[PDB]
Amino acid sequence: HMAFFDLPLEELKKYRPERYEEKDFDEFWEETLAESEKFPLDPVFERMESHLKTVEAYDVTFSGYRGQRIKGWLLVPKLEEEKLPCVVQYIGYNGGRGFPHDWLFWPSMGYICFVMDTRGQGSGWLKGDTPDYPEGPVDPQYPGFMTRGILDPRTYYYRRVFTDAVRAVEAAASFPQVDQERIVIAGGSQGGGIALAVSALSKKAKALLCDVPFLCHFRRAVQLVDTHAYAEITNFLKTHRDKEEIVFRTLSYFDGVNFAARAKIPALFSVGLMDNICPPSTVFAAYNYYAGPKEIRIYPYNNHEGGGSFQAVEQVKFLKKLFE
Amino acid sequence: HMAFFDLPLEELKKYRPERYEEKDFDEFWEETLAESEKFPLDPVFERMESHLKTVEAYDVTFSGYRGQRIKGWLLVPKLEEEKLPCVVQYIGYNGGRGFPHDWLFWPSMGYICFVMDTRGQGSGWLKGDTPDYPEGPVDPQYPGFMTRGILDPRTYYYRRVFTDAVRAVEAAASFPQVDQERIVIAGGSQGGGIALAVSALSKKAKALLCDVPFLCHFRRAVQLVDTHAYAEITNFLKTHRDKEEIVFRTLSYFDGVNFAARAKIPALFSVGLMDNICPPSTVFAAYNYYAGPKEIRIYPYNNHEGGGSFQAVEQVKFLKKLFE
Amino acid sequence: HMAFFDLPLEELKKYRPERYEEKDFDEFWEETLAESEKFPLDPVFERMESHLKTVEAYDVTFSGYRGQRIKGWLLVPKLEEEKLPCVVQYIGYNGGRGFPHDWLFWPSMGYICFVMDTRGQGSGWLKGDTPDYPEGPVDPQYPGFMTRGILDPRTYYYRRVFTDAVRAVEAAASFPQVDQERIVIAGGSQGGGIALAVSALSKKAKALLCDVPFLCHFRRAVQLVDTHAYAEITNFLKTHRDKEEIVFRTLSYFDGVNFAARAKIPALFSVGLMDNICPPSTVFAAYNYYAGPKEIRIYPYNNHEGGGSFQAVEQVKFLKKLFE
Amino acid sequence: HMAFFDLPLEELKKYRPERYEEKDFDEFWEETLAESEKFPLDPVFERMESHLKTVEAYDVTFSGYRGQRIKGWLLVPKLEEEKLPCVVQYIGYNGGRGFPHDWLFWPSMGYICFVMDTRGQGSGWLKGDTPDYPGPVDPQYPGFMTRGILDPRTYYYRRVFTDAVRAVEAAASFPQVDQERIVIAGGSQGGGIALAVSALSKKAKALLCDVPFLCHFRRAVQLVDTHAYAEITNFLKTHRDKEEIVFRTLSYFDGVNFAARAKIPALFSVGLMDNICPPSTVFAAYNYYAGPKEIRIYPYNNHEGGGSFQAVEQVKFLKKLFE
Amino acid sequence: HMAFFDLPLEELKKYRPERYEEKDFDEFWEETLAESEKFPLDPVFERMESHLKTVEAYDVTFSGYRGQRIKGWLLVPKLEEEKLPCVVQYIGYNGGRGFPHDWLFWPSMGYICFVMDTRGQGSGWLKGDTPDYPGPVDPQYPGFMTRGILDPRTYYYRRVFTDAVRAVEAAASFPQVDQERIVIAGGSQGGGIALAVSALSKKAKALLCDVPFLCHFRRAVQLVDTHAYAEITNFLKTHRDKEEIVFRTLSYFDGVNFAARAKIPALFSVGLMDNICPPSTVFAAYNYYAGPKEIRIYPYNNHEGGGSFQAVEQVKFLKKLFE
Amino acid sequence: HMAFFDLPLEELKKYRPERYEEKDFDEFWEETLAESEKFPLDPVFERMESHLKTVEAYDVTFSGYRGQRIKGWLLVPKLEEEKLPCVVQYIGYNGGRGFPHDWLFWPSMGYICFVMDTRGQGSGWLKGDTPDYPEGPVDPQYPGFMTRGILDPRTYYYRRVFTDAVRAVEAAASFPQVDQERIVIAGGSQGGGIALAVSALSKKAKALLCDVPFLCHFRRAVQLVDTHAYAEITNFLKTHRDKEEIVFRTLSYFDGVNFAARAKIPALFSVGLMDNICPPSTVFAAYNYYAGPKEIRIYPYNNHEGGGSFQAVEQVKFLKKLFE
Repeated sequence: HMAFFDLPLEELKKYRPERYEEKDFDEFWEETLAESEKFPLDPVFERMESHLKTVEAYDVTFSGYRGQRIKGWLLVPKLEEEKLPCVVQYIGYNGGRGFPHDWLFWPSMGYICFVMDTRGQGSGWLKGDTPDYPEGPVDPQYPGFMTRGILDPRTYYYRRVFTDAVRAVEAAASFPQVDQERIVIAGGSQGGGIALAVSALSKKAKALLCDVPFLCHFRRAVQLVDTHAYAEITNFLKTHRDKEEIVFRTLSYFDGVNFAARAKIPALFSVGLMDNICPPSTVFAAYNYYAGPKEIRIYPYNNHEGGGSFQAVEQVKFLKKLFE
Repeated sequence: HMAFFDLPLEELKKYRPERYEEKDFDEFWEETLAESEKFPLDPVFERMESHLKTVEAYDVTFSGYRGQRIKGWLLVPKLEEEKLPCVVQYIGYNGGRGFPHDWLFWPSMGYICFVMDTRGQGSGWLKGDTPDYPEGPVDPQYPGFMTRGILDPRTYYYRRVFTDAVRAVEAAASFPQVDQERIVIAGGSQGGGIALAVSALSKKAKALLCDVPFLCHFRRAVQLVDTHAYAEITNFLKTHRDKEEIVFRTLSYFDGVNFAARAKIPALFSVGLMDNICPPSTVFAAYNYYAGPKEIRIYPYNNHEGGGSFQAVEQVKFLKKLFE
Repeated sequence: HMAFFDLPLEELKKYRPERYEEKDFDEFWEETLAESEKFPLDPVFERMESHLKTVEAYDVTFSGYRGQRIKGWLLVPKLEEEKLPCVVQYIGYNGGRGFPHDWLFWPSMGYICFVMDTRGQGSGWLKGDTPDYPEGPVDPQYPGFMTRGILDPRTYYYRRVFTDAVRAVEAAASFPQVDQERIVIAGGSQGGGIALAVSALSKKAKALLCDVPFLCHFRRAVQLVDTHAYAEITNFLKTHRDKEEIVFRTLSYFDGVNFAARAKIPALFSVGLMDNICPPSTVFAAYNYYAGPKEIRIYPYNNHEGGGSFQAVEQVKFLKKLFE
Repeated sequence: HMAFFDLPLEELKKYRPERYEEKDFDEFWEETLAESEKFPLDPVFERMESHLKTVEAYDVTFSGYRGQRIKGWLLVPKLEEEKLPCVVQYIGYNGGRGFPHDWLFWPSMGYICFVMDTRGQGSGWLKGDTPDYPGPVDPQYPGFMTRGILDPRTYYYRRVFTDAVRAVEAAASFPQVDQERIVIAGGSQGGGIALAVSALSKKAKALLCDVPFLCHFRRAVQLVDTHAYAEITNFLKTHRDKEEIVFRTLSYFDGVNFAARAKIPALFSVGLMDNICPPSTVFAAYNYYAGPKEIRIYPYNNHEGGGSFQAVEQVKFLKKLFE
Repeated sequence: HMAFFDLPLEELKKYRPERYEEKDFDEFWEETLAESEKFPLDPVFERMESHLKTVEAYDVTFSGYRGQRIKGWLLVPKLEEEKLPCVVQYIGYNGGRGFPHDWLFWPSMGYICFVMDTRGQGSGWLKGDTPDYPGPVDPQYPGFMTRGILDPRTYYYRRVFTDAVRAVEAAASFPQVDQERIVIAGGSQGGGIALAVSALSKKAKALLCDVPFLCHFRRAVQLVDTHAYAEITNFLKTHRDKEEIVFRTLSYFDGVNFAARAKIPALFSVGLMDNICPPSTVFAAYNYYAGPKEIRIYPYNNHEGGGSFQAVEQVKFLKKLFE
Repeated sequence: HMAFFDLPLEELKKYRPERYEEKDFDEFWEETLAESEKFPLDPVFERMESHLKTVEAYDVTFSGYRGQRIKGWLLVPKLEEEKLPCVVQYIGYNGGRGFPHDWLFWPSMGYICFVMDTRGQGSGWLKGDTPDYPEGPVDPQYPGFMTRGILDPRTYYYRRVFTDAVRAVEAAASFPQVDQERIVIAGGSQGGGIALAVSALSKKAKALLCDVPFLCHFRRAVQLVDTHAYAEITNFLKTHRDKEEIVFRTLSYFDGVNFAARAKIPALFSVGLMDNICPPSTVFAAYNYYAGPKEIRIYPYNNHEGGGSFQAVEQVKFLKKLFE
């Protein structure tokens, strides 16, 4: 009966709520990253036979969380350029790296594209080839990835994904043709959440493209969203009624809002005001706290599609100006 | 509640219902095509500023039904070969030509891609720029395009679309770099039904790619599909109960099954056995009557997405073999 | 899920959001009507062979927008009196004039009933016989009537409907048995939106019955209504992201709230507090701006059905009191 | 999700499933009717102060099942002819007699109209004014379909059908009604009631039976998981020991069994996409209907059936009949 | 579409809306209870052939509203003790007493359990064996919420609540039952009934009231558009002239008005995402409740509430209470 | 929407479809169980202070798949008898062992009840305490447990669950009050499928109670079930369109139909004819191949609840007659 709505826009634009994060947030990520950096990155780019004619495609492997071997694609447009800018692409929920030809946009716009495959997913809308590896026993969980290892940040699924994602930018920077002054991190929804994390943790990203981000402002999310991936957390709490405080404590280490406050690189965001998967309150919480130079494209009538192909042109224009 | 099912695969493969067409079907089409040929084609290819680097994008204009000026895109991949193969791409229901960057797949595979905008639509999932023109009065209709002018094949919406589509192949052929002998016609859903009509009506098409085709086997479509575009016809009939014979007479001139019976060019079909928008029994009816060399890729667990990216690979492989 | 709610009643009674119209609102309508008044009304009544026994039914034809010939029914109850009061009845979305026996209420209560057919609709719940005529090209649109010609008030569908509707009152006035001092204009939903326009624009209407009106407070309507006809507008904007400003500019010329502010005749309104098709805030916006003498029947537990048969009795008592 | 469908039309036309009734079917209805006939009909027609002008409206009270007083409307078109034909009108599920102006069709077409109000319902889409009277009111699923279902003697439709038979007798007592030109009419529940009356009353000259409910219960519960028929299923989901008894009871009220007994001319209608009153259930009754018959088939309509188009067909059917 | 939400917890904790009851609320309940006290209780505990081994099961019958015979179960755990505490269990909407094995929790915790069957229901999720007995059964919407709603004297929950008060007396009459530790319990409709009993019974020692239904009817119909509260709204949708009567009738059965008068210790529970019994309705009742009281709040649960976590909470609550 | 239906009862009673299994089905299970038997069972029963007064409750730990430590409850009713019969209870999808008081039925009927916790689940409707331990990498999967490790039977999740279940009987049997001639294995839905496997694989089970069983006749299940856990398989196949043969090859090793053919102990089955989660054709396929002495209770009008409390009485009666 009731159509979805959130704070009106004048309120979203001022929405800077009290952040929740433990005092050891930076230390958790420092130690996480240091432990994973002990295993050699060992990036492998295997040229592959392909029907593509305008783009050269590579099969990628590199070491992410605790040396575990993560797949990707590297798509190189055939241009007369000794160096090229690069977009590192992160993938939406239940997706995976698919085929090289699923990622033609950035190469077609003259960018090398590094597509990071997502550990353990790749079965919902686009196939994937990378397994997850638990940090110990695989605890009781609700179906999906949002509650996997949620009783402890050290065991949580996104600790491993975010580490992979940081390592992904280092791997892309190792490709000789990549212009290390123009490496972009990009993503929509889950991709956007991952990218926000990478924007805070990476030593190599120079700009962020963050669309309709997921993994932002969890306590407000579960209040508004009864479908889709945020509802996995609620469903877990319905059964583990004694685990509320622990669950939100775990999630605080992974929250896009806490990452946005640490991020320094320039960013383009987008938000759909009728998006009931990633509510605009959650998106604006992150955007407003984002500490680098930033703009946001606001799509008042769109749901989780956001700006779609209009936003893609905005991203191209944004980056051309940033890097000219 | 009950999962969508159609006839079993064993039966689908032999499904060949009794066709129905009026005596003047070919004359209706000859006459329509001859009248539109009286206006100069006047194909215009104006290079526009996409931001594409691997492709050059032309804003296309050409004369379709009764000299009405139709929009499109022509995407040329950056390769030297003086005569390149070409895919003429027709668009799904409620879509339009969008941006040039929405159609990068065929260009990236080495093919010039001619994307035809769909008159009067372009407002549902991808934007469009081409108006429709009625013959005269815009008769009472149900919301949508399926019942626009349905009381007479002469006034019927798809008369105009299908004529535009045939003319589109002539426009693609006029581009200097297009190889006249390697022009493919392609589409999914509405695009599939248009391509199927064109496969019978054009003398310039060399091969057909027809995915999960719409506009096929109307009588059975409406018995199975209570949502999406086929339901428009049913809803018109629920009110205009006196018009059953007239409505189905009109639709017989635009039925993919009837065009398939006349089509002689090599084709690759795809079908999803759980497709409840374009039921496998309507697709198989068209496919089993298709008079040219033919194969069909069957996706037994997919809905209207059909083969998705797997099917695109199958199309590339199919055309490479055919052109050797 | 969340059950439908809008502003509470104490807030609804006081709701007068800031109006938006262009500086040429009045001139647009003066020139519209003056252009159509150049064509003779030519009201034509023809007695129908009917099975009806308590009513004389006539087929109606009259000149509406730019002389286009609009169908109607005139139902005269077989009574003593020399002159009778008259109800001009406008029809809901996807309806049409149907059969004479579809409109028995008002004749049975002793009122001549003029039923205006709705151009180009008549295919959803009750048949119609009147075509629409576009100005020129039929622009890209979303399925339905809400976005037909929406990029320009001069081309917008409701320009033609509202003009038809003003001309309908003249047509009714030309039946000699009609008491011109007691011409009422009535409708529900789309009918109520049409009637609201006519209450501002007609010189012959003596009273308004406006039930659960549609075409009111468009900005708020699209926030609250994601099903049904208001969401046609939203779906159009989701795709045509560059046209927001233009779309709402056009709709301002047709919004009941703006007409209500100009209307002087006595009116009875009705509203359902749980109506999620025509939200009570949109109805109250128009009611509260209505500048003639006015009452409103409020139905707290009804959805879009409103007061139904109870409300029909209320209208009978209201008009009787008004005219005594 | 799979879209609703039933048997194809070529099979629906040939669908004559094996009937099931108890051996005391006719005895049950004879005793029921005789028992209720022992109380006086005592029809009361009270002219109302109405806003209507083309129609004289009467508040009706008459004795139905076991002397119980049942409301109604009598609507009389203001015409010359001294004796007028009459349509007895029965109402859809969760409806009631509503207002006089809700029933203008038949008077407008020159027929006196008797609207029988429906005991205990009158709260879903149109209001009613007549209560039910049960005995103990056994455990039931919400609604009217399982009210007293463990015994035909206590079953809710025993009382409705008896009211409906008596309604025809009440209509025939009105002076301006031509007692030899009375018709029985109904849609959905109304159609199921009228089909009972077609078998049980000797007074009606014809049956108008649209998208009839209360037909072929066994089949109806296989196909209908929402709406009134599902009440029966839900009752059986819980009372897993009462299957035989529930269906035994329903056989006394099944339109298929009444159809087999009915001799008067009939115009039926069916929607081939009706998921409320499925076409297999309607055709089962239509195919056993023993009198002269025809069915208007609406292949794309759901439960609305032929709507106004069917109303026209009814006017022409009765016009030819009463010439 | 959108996720369910009510007032945030901070506001819920001080939500005390202005109560509405008629001047004669207490008088209405005294007459009701006195009229029913003129019939003998006549509790019958017939020992059953049961497969149970840790529990002795009785088939119960007692006199509820106006001497009408209400069914029940009594479950006695086999323990070395002569006087045992008791839980009088009331049942959720469309349920009934089912089998004795459906109610093993309280006996397994050492309590005698008196399960009261719910008149005229027992057909939706668990079978029942007890009929309702109304007079005329007025037009109503399908279900129990609008049965006899035009007069508190005829309203269905007059008879259920009287039954429920009388059930406590029947439990107390069982010789093993320790009369100083009689607890009244239920969830949803059960909790609504138990809350009435907490005001009307002189025999109850403690209240267990989970996710209570029958609370704050005005706001309930504003938030709840499916399930039992929506029966009222649908009745009102059609009976547009009866809004005032309907809500006047309802004020006599509203747990908010009972809570205001209840004195015995209570444990409530609430689901903050409960769209069937919204937390605003539950807290209105909790906040007005005049006895010593605690509430378990489950922020992420819907109508299931605390489920098995809550059962634990209850056992501890009563252990600490009776020690 | 079509109400759920399957084959009529006359057909269900004779439904014995052609079985599919690999030639190494027995060898796979023998090797699986032999490897897990190398680890000490080490069944731990800890008296666990509950408020239960008619029942003694024990916290249970035992070695399941590859020595992994599985939780459970042991509920012993306080009776005088020195030996008691035992029901080993397995749990439905997304459940876990919960609290001891969630399982009072069988103890109340004088049976010791051994409730096995379900590895990695315990988060949907009843909480669990036991983690899963993967066979190395956790492959790309669809959310849930149905496709966890589905590309190889050695890695498939239900390999570990079934092994655990077999060992559970060994654990229950080890308890001194348990009469080893009266060890029953029982479950509904997922529990019923687990029990079915255990009836073929346990050498200590004396009787099977098998209600509305899941994990049966996977091919047919996915043709009929589009929501709930069977649809996890379908969604995985929608994306992994090259894995169809491998997926079903893997599932044949865990299919209740194949275990049923090998099970010798007396069984009581139950089935709901309108069960759209575990369709009656899938259940009858298992029952019709079941090789021990067997009966089935058929509930024509029930959905997934089956016989509910009615069936629980049938079970008690069945076991009483069985054990003399």
